[PDB]
Amino acid sequence: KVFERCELARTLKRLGMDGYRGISLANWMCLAKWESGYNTRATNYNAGDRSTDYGIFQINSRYWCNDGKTPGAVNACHLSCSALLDDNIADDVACAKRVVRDPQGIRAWVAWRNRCQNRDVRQYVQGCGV
Repeated sequence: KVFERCELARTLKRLGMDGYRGISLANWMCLAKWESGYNTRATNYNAGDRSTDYGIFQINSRYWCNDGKTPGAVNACHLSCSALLDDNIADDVACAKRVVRDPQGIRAWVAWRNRCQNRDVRQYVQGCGV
């Protein structure tokens, strides 16, 4: 599914993302926009290291979910990577929450540093009623 901006905003709020490990909702919105364009079925193969990023938050198979074909991988979220390609993001959110629990936090995603860090991210949630 491709979420509309305000629709995702309200969904992440309800799921408890606003201020999770000090991350504002506008930040999570900035991340999903640059990672998948708010698309839950997005997948990106990294030819470079043989891993794949899955879902709205583009969660990598090397550390967070199991896809079986990623060499030397771990499955920190305890999920089949397949679980992150459904229209529901309850699983994506529980895993993203796990990712940010490591020291790196949201910096774990380079796009966040390139596209969201130290920027006015309010645009992502303006007028959504969150």
